[PDB]
Amino acid sequence: SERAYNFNAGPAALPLEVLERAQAEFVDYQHTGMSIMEMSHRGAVYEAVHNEAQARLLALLGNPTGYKVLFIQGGASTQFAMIPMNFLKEGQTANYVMTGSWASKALKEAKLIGDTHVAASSEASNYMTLPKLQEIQLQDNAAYLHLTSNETIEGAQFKAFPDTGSVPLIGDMSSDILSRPFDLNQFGLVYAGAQKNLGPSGVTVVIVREDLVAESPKHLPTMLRYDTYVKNNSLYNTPPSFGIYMVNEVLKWIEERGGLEGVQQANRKKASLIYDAIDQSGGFYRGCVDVDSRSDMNITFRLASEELEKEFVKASEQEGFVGLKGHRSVGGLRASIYNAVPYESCEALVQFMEHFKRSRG
Amino acid sequence: SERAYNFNAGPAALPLEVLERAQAEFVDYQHTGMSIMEMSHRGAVYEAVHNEAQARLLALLGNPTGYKVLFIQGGASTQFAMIPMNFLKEGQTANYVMTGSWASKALKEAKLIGDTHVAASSEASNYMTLPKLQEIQLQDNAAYLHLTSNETIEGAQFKAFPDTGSVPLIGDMSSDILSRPFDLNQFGLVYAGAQKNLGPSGVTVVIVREDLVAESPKHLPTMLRYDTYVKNNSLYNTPPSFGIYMVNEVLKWIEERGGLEGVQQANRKKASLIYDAIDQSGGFYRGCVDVDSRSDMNITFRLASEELEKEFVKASEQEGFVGLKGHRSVGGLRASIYNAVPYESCEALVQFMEHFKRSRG
Ligand SMILES: *Cc1c(COP(=O)(O)O)cnc(C)c1O
Ligand SMILES: *Cc1c(COP(=O)(O)O)cnc(C)c1O
Repeated sequence: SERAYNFNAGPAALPLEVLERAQAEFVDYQHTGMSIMEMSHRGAVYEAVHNEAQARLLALLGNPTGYKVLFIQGGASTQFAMIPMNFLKEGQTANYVMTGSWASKALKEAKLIGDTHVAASSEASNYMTLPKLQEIQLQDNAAYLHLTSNETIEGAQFKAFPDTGSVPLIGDMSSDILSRPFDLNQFGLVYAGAQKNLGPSGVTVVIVREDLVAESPKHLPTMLRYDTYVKNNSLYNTPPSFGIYMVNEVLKWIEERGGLEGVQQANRKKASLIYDAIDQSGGFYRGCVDVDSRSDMNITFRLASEELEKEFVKASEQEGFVGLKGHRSVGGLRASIYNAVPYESCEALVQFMEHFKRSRG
Repeated sequence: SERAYNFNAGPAALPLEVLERAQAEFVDYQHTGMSIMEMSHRGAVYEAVHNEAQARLLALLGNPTGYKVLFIQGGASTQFAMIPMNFLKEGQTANYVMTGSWASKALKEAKLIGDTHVAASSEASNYMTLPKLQEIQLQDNAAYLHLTSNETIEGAQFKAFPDTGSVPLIGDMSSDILSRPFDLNQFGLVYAGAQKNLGPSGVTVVIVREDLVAESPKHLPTMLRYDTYVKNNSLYNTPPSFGIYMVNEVLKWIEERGGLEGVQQANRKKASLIYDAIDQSGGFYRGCVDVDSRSDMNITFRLASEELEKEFVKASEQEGFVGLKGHRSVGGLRASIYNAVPYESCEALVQFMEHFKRSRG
């Protein structure tokens, strides 16, 4: 019954209220004598949940029109392949903004499908300085422009997105979707593994401009065509029904929290406390990206040595913290502070950080 | 009680004991102060569950060696493409045993990838008579022989599998995996969406002979290569962690029910009760498949007219039954009686069949 101070990066914290709600009806959903997990995906009870989740997500975004919410299995990683498979034609280039680890994974899959183009890159800065929007330049034969809204491993995040005109803009928002208002109409496609900022694992949310996916390439595996999901409302085959049920519950909670403006305000407050702890640390803590590139979802920082960082992690685990060790490719520390991470976890972290600084520095 | 008499064909019943166990630790798993849904897929707690599920599955099968249990998203429908993508090379032919609706789906997908051959077919019997194993004719260039162990829509099920020599045998066991002992060594690969007989929707279990997937075709998207899953223990990206946790719980329950021999005996007793009710009804109820093809997982039967079937299903719903109308492509009725469907549901069904009959025909 004490809750861990959970800073896991993915899967990650869920709202305690959502866990309590789901637990209470886990065996018997609405006196039907079945769990939601045991019901037909083509029955009216599940279909209501499946359709409600889509409607609530669009409503959180201000009810843009012309977009379909799809639920696809396979994680954001499968979208790295499915996007160029569906949109990259011979003679075109899949254009990427290269901001760090997840942009790199995305470009990797596109290179297997066709020609690609790096439209902008922060590699020269070791991904610490995001490209300004002015630096993004598309090749003329661009099929699309793909960016990563929040680079979960490096701790960098775009505050705004480019206008790409008639080229579809595609965003991997896995680690920041529904953390903040954005205008969906800038995008032809946004996607997110649900387990980062929504919390359930096994479902990827893909929100796509219907006009972009009316006819998918006919040589593709059925399950890798977007029109399979559009034409069948993500029910062509059995969906991840418990995951979608849990997404529905999380969307209700976001609405209760004041929608995207409310969670944004709450997350800015959380992030501000922790960045202030780094920025007022006497050099004991240092951030891992430039101030103007800082993420409000994944705060990355370093100590003077790897040995100190190991010590910090170990001590933090003894005090109830989970997940603060940075991803292994980059080291350091990473405090993931997705919507459902409570401010009290962040206050505890800053207190811990003050103690460790005082005793080890 | 209050449990519905759940004959849904997929997603389908879970054991009540599994649902209660999962519910009880849904908010706080083993005093970690997190739900299993909030933990890292690379943390030792989840990794233990992930690895335990594989070990328990293999132990239920008698601990065959040289096989890897993989957890892949996308359902059995994604395996319809992933199998030929990985094993169908130029100059080879993917051979299919064509037994009905799900074999047909599998073959259709393979044709998108490469050359195919129908090695046997029960089309002339409208898939009501399984092909005898001696009817299977491969050509020398066969990449594999794929069969469907249980044809979920038609109600037909193989009791025994062919020896295919050096050609790998692949089985879609979505609707009967772990309902019965079988010798895994006959197979190169077996797969199943978990949602019929292993747990909830959103994980596909793929059990593959390691030597068949040592080197997957390197032109494939990373997520569509089996060696991605083998090399990374199905943790290359975020797995369907709650679904795998639930599969682990179901595997525990199968062992507690006496393992595969125990669930086989239970399911034969369920199936025998319902086949007897059909057979003994003086034609009021009529089994669809020929007797030697009868499935113990999905029992398909007809009344005199579809309107009458509709009446039967509607009458069954006020008695707590769900799921009995047959798939729309074949009509009739279908009692899906996977491992977790209790005998008590089947007894209730047979009593209902008698009461329905009595007022009518
Ligand atoms: C975690 C993550 C991914 C990978 O998601 P999976 O569901 O594990 O495939 C993709 N992009 C970003 C930005 C991520 O944080
Ligand atoms: C349900 C079923 C499938 C399809 O499974 P999905 O997970 O929905 O893709 C495939 N094969 C058989 C035998 C089935 O019963």
